[PDB]
Amino acid sequence: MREIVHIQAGQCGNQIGAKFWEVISDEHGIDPTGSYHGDSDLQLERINVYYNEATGNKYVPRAILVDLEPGTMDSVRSGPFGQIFRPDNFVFGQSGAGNNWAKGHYTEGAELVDSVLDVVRKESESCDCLQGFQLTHSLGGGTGSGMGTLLISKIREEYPDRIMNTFSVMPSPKVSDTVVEPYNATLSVHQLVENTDETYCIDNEALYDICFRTLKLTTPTYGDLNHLVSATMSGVTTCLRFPGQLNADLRKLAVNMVPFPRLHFFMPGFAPLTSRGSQQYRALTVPELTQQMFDSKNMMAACDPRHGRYLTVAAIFRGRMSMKEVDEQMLNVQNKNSSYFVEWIPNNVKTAVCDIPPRGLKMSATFIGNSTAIQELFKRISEQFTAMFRRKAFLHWYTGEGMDEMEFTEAESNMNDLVSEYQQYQDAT
Amino acid sequence: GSNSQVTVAVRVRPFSKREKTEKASQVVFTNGEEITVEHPDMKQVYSFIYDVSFWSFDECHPGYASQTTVYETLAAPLLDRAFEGYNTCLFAYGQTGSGKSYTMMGLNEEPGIIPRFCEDLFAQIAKKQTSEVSYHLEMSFFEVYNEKIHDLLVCKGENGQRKQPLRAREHPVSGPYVEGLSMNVVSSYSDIQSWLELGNKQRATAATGMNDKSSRSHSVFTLVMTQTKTEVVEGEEHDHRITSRINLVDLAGSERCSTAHSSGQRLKEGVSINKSLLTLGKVISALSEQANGKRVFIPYRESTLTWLLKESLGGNSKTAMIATVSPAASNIEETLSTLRYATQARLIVNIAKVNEDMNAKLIRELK
Amino acid sequence: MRECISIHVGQAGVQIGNACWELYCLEHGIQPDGQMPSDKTIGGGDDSFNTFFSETGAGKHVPRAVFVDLEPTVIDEVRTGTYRQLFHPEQLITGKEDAANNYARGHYTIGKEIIDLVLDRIRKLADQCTGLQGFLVFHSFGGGTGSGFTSLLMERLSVDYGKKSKLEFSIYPAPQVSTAVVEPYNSILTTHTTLEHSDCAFMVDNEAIYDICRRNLDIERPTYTNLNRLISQIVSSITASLRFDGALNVDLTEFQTNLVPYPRIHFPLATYAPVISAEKAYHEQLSVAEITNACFEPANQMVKCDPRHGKYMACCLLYRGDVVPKDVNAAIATIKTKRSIQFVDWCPTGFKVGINYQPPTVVPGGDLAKVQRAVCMLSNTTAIAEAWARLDHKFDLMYAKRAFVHWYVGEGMEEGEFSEAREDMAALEKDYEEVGVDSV
Ligand SMILES: CC(=O)O[C@H]1C(=O)[C@@]2(C)[C@H]([C@H](OC(=O)c3ccccc3)[C@]3(O)C[C@H](OC(=O)[C@H](O)[C@@H](NC(=O)c4ccccc4)c4ccccc4)C(C)=C1C3(C)C)[C@]1(OC(C)=O)CO[C@@H]1C[C@@H]2O
Ligand SMILES: Nc1nc2c(ncn2[C@@H]2O[C@H](COP(=O)(O)OP(=O)(O)OP(=O)(O)O)[C@@H](O)[C@H]2O)c(=O)[nH]1
Ligand SMILES: Nc1ncnc2c1ncn2[C@@H]1O[C@H](COP(=O)(O)OP(=O)(O)NP(=O)(O)O)[C@@H](O)[C@H]1O
Ligand SMILES: Nc1nc2c(ncn2[C@@H]2O[C@H](COP(=O)(O)OP(=O)(O)O)[C@@H](O)[C@H]2O)c(=O)[nH]1
Ligand SMILES: [Mg+2]
Ligand SMILES: [Mg+2]
Repeated sequence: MREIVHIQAGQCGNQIGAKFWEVISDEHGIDPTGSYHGDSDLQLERINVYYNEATGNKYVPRAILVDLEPGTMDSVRSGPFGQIFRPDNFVFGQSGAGNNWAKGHYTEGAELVDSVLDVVRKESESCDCLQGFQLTHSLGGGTGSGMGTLLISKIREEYPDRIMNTFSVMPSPKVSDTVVEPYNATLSVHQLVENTDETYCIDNEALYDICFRTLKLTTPTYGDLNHLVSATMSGVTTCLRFPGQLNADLRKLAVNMVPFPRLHFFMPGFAPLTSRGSQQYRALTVPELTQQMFDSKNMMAACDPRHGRYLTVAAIFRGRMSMKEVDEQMLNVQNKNSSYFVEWIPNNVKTAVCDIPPRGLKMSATFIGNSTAIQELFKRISEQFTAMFRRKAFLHWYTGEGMDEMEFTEAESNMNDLVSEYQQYQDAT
Repeated sequence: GSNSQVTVAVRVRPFSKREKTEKASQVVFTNGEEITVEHPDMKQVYSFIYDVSFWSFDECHPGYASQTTVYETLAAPLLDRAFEGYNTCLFAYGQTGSGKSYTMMGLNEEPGIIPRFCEDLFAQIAKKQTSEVSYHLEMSFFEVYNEKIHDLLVCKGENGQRKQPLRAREHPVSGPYVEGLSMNVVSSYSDIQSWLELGNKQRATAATGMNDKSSRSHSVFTLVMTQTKTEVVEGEEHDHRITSRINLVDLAGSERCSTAHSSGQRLKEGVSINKSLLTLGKVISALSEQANGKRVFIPYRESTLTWLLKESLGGNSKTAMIATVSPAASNIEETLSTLRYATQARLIVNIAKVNEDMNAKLIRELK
Repeated sequence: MRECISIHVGQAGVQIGNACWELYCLEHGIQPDGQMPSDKTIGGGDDSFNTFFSETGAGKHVPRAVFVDLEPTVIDEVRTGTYRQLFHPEQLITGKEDAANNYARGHYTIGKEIIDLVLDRIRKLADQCTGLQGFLVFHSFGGGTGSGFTSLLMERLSVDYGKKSKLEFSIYPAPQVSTAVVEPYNSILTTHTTLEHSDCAFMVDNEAIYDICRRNLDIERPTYTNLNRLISQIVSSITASLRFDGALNVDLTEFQTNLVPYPRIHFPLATYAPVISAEKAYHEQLSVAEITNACFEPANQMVKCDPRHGKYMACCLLYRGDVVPKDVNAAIATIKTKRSIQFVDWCPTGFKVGINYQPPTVVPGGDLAKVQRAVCMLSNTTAIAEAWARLDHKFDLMYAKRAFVHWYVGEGMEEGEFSEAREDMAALEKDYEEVGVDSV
């Protein structure tokens, strides 16, 4: 009765989503053919959230994979968990976006989006009571950005009273991976700010720092980075699937976290993370999780909270716990580090505790934070944007596909105006 | 340009059939020009001051403020400034059944600010229609419905799904505007009347508990007045050009979802109206705090109404507002909220200037 | 499936074609007789990846390529050589004379009577493609066929096809070394015509590879069978994303965007860092950090142009093999900390990354070693103006006396087509100057 439609766009989302379903299945006990080989009953009590049912007691995911290059869709089908997807939900084309936002939005994505949405209406109208949507895409490219934000804009008009919980990888500060990350990110934020309800910002630079500093991993691959994001995508939606003393759906987070409708860009986290040796020297308890979660080195956003203020944060705990330990520790943070919290919000924290942990952990905890630090992900793009736009650096690849300079300017002012809304609360009062 | 404040006015409408049937006590009183409110709790009597107060409650008392009076007190000065070249804005505010779709447009027998302003403008122009200054008028008439824009002067096609929506876009200099708006040329008051009639026939209205014909869509009536002045110059003449914009706004009402009992589409549009008005209140409070020297950001972008009226609430225009209130006890809370927003709108100022439109040609530089 | 067409023109391209297809056939597992026993033992597959090899019913795999010339004496080493049973016998080779180092002879005179036959066999290969990615043209400035015919062909393709990426891999004329006294004329007329049609023309200079083969591989007496295997590795490192699985795969359209800011400055340079002999293949770590910095080392540039006399506008890196991304971001950070590498202020990102999992192979009989990692750096630098000017000055010296002009007019060419072309060459040198100037 609380269902989630999962869309994947581009190379980053699909290689995450393939790892996301390789995590949820291991939780609910589904195997790479869709069959059930679990131990407990709770794994199936609420399997209807992500997975549907099928004939021979199999379970098919509500997964809609989108792309414009078949090369990656095939990489998913040949993987371990590629066989459970619905082949009629592998929607793709040819003539890839070329890391051009316009191609994914206007020219090649326009000729494919109607085939994507007709699949969504099937999966959606087969739901008893829909909660919201869920997208995994990467800003900086064309497919995830143009064809991604397009579907968002079309889905809100068709399903406006539901949540569009977008998971989105933002560009990095130091080392780019596409030269025109700034052009594409400014335009996507112009769309996300107006057509989403909660957007989790992830930066790959901080994922590497998590893996190299804390986990003490030497050779981390992309299959390891996405092993962290999947863990966060799963904690936001645990108190739907499993029971607990104090539950919280997606909507409950958006209320307590978004005080003004534009400031829905969040800084996530996950606890506890340790090396393959150091776990013998720690002890798991609510305090040891709370410390990691409010530590700047644990955030996935590459943006230090201590250069800003927390407006309102969330902590979705999982495991047998005392609520006093939870309520008291979230209080101690506020009274100790009050300068990094807002004065005109009395309590800046909510809670949610599930009673069913992760496959092999006595307890776990997820962090979600709305912070005035998040300017820094936006001033960089804007300054990168104006230095390139002021001389029309790579622009004829965007004008020649049905755009004008007016649209690049709008996307700058909306990004700059989102910056100022965060600035006016950064300073004391 | 120089600082100029927003002219705030108030109007107390008379009892309606509903307040008479469910007999309620008069609570709003005018202490000469102040507007006082005597709460049934009788803890205190509030008193609010305004630049102007209108008492159209009675039909006998000295102080009766009729439609021509409201015009000659509020709208004619804006016509003076428009002829001076300034942009002007006027917008209504209030709760459901307060008389916002009456003060501005009026009935066929008691016309409002819109027809009086258009007629007076055209007549003054005809009077001043000398060979020196050639005048041109264009108009538009659009609305806002569930956060979507619609053009009222565009006849719907042969279908029901004909409310073809437009979108807003930011020109980097002229500010926000509507893409695809069928601006129409204006010769005279008769053509203005015809266009306006077609528009109001197309506008979204409906019946409810607290009104038989209530507006479920915000309405903006825009005039663009261009004066091309002749002058003796040694070269080509007719460079002196003044373009001024007049923007008249009829907003929708608060509407609690209990009195005006509704379900479905009525409720949905009732929610959207409510959200737009919330954002408007936030904008007004933010501009008031700007007037006191603090650092504030104005949430223009949180709604299409404020987005398309950005340059008028603050910005560059001689702005005014007309608050509308009922005199009964059942609407005391909405009356007080409206009056508070009205009085804290008075502290707003905006930098209005003459729109010479000669920057970097010769004349603004010579200035 | 995604596909690319490989057009080969003139002696300089054909001899590179033999080197590229020797490599493609080895990597996927094809014998010279078109067969792939791997699918006979496995039971079928797309290992004979359809980007470059089309398949028939008898198991034969034919390459998607066309091998144009005007000499018979070059192709007839193919029709009689090891790979005769691989290529379609339609090789489109003219039973007439050559162009004799003449643009006018290859462009119009003996470029017609051939072009229509070349443009059809290209049409046949394109109608067999379910989504075409682009072209790959192999020619050399200096000749008539690599200058003329390539300027004739790229004009026709911009008409019929238009939107497909049309890339060039060109042998830039060297400053000191040269095999013709009329290379500059044939080179400056070419850029006048291709500059409006091609989208990215990678350039190589034979002189730099001669030096690269001396310092690193220790080959004092090289031939053209050594330069071209090293060019074949550049093309493979580009086209690997279309053939093999990887983490970040860079298609053709992405080179065309990241590296080409303005339409007229699409003249980047290529290189390949781990040029290491078998002996020096040991004693080396060959990490991402060691391989990546070498791509910026001027000695290992494949064009004789000091990048330190200019600025980088864009740079695309194509890693291969056991390459982890964290090692790459450490490298690209280390390069932006230096000061001998000065970027433009309007490209604060500057970089692009591509990573594949299929390591490079070793063509037997060769010189390169079995390395587990490899890099191909494609850079857009403002330094290449110094090479354009050096060629223009050679052009203005011998054109003032109208030397060697009557051989061009005698084939159909107006005197003003030099001057017009010269003006075009004198513009581009200002564009590379303007864009490299720091903004206010
Ligand atoms: C019993 C034990 O000691 O093994 C642990 C373990 O030692 C540690 C190192 C694990 C381990 O961490 C990693 O190996 C890792 C590598 C790259 C990126 C992220 C993690 C572990 O691999 C990770 C793995 O995590 C889980 O099992 C959770 O169920 C996790 N799901 C999966 O790992 C999973 C992924 C794909 C397929 C099947 C299962 C999960 C996370 C969120 C929500 C639900 C489930 C677990 C328990 C462990 C190992 C195996 C060592 C930790 O990992 C996580 C994210 O929980 C690191 O800290 C936790 C717990 C332990 O410290
Ligand atoms: N790198 C490389 N360059 C070659 C090779 N063969 C010829 N060239 C170059 O070709 C240039 C001379 O022009 P050609 O390529 O022979 O002219 P063409 O395109 O063959 O046209 P024609 O000479 O009329 O047949 C010189 O710069 C040579 O370096 C080769 O095998 N490898
Ligand atoms: N001064 C007045 N004298 C008499 N009747 C009045 C007066 N002002 C308003 N009314 C009555 O008010 C009724 C509705 O007014 P209306 O113009 O719809 O207010 P409103 O603000 O537009 N309601 P809404 O559409 O929700 O905004 C009409 O039927 C008029 O008879
Ligand atoms: N975390 C993560 N990021 C990825 C992965 N693959 C690609 N990316 C990111 O995607 C961005 C490039 O966008 P891309 O996915 O190519 O867009 P597309 O080509 O339109 O699909 C880069 O910033 C990469 O860091 C992955 O497996 N994991
Ligand atoms: Mg009304
Ligand atoms: Mg020859």
